[PDB]
Amino acid sequence: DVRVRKIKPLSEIHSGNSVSLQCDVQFFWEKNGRLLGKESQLNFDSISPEDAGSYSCWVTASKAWTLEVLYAPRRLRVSMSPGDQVMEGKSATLTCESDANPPVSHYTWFDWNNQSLPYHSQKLRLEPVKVQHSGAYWCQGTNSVGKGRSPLSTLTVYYSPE
Amino acid sequence: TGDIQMTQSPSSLSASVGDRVTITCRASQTIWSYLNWYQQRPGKAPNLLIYAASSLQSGVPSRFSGRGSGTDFTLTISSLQAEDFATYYCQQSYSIPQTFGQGTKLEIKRTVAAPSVFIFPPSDEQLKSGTASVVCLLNNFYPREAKVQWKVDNALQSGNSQESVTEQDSKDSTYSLSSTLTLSKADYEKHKVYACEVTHQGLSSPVTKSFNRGE
Amino acid sequence: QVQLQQSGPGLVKPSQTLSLTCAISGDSVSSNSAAWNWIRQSPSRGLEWLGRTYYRSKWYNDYAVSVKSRITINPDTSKNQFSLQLNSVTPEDTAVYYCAREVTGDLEDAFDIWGQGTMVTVSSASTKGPSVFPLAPSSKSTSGGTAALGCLVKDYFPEPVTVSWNSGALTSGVHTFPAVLQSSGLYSLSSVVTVPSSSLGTQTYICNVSHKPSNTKVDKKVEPKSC
Ligand SMILES: *[C@@H]1O[C@H](CO)[C@@H](O)[C@H](O)[C@H]1NC(C)=O
Repeated sequence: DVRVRKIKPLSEIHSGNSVSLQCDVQFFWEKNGRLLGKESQLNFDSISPEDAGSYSCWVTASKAWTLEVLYAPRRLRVSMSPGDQVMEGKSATLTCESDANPPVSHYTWFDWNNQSLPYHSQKLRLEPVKVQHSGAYWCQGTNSVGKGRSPLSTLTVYYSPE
Repeated sequence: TGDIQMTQSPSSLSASVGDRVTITCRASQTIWSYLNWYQQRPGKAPNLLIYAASSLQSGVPSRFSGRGSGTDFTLTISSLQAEDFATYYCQQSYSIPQTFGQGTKLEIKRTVAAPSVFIFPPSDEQLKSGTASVVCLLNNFYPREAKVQWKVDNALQSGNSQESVTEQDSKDSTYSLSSTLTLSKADYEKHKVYACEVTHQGLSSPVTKSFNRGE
Repeated sequence: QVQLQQSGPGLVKPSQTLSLTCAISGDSVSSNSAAWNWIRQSPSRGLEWLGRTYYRSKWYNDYAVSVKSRITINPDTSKNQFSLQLNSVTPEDTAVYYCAREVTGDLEDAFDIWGQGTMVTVSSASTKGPSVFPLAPSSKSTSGGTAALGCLVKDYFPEPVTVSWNSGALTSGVHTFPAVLQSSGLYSLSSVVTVPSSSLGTQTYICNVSHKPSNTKVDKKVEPKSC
């Protein structure tokens, strides 16, 4: 009888936690074809989302158990289409690129003065854009764990050559 | 994916006072809990019933409730009342453009009620203009099916009248009907007996309301 | 208490431009926690969001692509209003136009305060004010201790006509019927009310007929007749 459990955290595998699990003599662990430990338990001091994957042990081989890490939205950046240089009177679309697990439930958009703007989706269409709308904008993601902020990405509105 | 489209079901439903009724609304794309429910009573603007899928707006009775998130939602009236006769709409606020459902018309079944029939001769002020309108009134009846026949000097009329029924009443769930016989002043004075015969399910026999042009 | 009052011509000639106004009471158009929208409704298409204007640090506008080429929603800070302009109207634009406050919280986003609505008809025809005639109570409009009376509102264009009784103080037992369309193209409706017959000699019953597209305000007293 060979298998693996997640002793040490109740559940709720979040990136700040010190995670663990033990195999139930000569111990061996394995992830992605490489052995990561010869002890009975394979433990982490601070879990990172890339530590997530399918692990296995053998003392005869265990069956694959998938480690899943939940984390607040990270690496948020405001993309702009067609770009950050849009002519006045046309469209400027702001996309809040995100990476989270579970994915972002709702977004929140702000301007340079940290005033919330009435939009909740991942993409925000400004139309028609005005030269007064030139300035810094940033979004915010939210999920089960926490929040995530994006840096100030500015959009420039230029007049038309007439 | 495009604009989020909202589809309500059913498009219409009949129910009696006290019945449990539920209205479903589905979004083509996920909207999480950015859904609102509105009630539009006849002749009125839409009224906010429930916001954020499940939260009751101030003043809304407790018999209204909302449920769901993502793409499927439900509006529930636990014990239907006569005041709830209206069209109900769902609306998403997650993405621009904000879109509404096609609406759900809610009609109230109730017991049979016989109409009260009244008749009004043309006013003397209208007779000066040159035309005469004879109005017959059917008041507080149910169901909607009611036949109106105009009889001038016992001769059945045709092609000179216009009907119009109200929506279901906010209190007793009844209908009211207004039938207007329009004649010229010359055609009006050349006859004496102006009658309005009404046949309805709540009546044992057709009821005729008439008057004499002189009296 | 937050209230929205609408105004503007209800009859617009084709190819000309619609212009309505929504006056705000109990709130400011520059509110950073709200947005001021325009929503039209017609039996043809139902409720359709048209556009909105709001202020955070600058003034912004969101428009439906249906009317992106013709719509214009500008706020007025001095009069605390916001407008709706729709160029080159067609008979397809005939509908009821609502203004509404959109509470724009982080999780709550709904239209909580609505205007009364303004029916706009696109037509070449000219406006025509109605003629109000009394429906006097009689023995042929009385059964038991209840008498029926009303007012006849005839030959007007365009819709609608609003009728109140005793400046709003009489609402119970009132039935204002939907307008009928006559062969003339003009509309007509009647509004009735049932009252006790015993008080016909002491109570006064006045119908208040309103027809905004012609600046018509008529109050007619319905007097009983023996006959
Ligand atoms: C806006 O908020 C961010 C994060 O809370 C903060 O770093 C920044 O200083 C704020 N800016 C202003 C103008 O308040």
